[PDB]
Amino acid sequence: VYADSFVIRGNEVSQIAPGQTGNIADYNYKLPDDFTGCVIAWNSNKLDS
Amino acid sequence: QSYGFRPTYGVGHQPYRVVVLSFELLHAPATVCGPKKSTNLVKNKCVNF
Repeated sequence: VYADSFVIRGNEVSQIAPGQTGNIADYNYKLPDDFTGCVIAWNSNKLDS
Repeated sequence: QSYGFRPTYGVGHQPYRVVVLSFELLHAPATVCGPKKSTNLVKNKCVNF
């Protein structure tokens, strides 16, 4: 099992997915099209403000 | 959930149109038959029916 954690903006929460294109999904973090597993995302505006 | 397809997807992810044929050949009246010409019917003589 591999787990990776980070923080991203609101408009890019759905950007990290196979077949997606953009800045974060291509230049910082890209998933392979055959990736198995899934992503967990939740708001942290109270703490990271 | 979404089952989209990309042409850039490699083998194991390309769409595969599949049709299954289910037969029920059993002791019942026949409706679907092949292209076998029907011959005359003979009685009281050994034949390969």
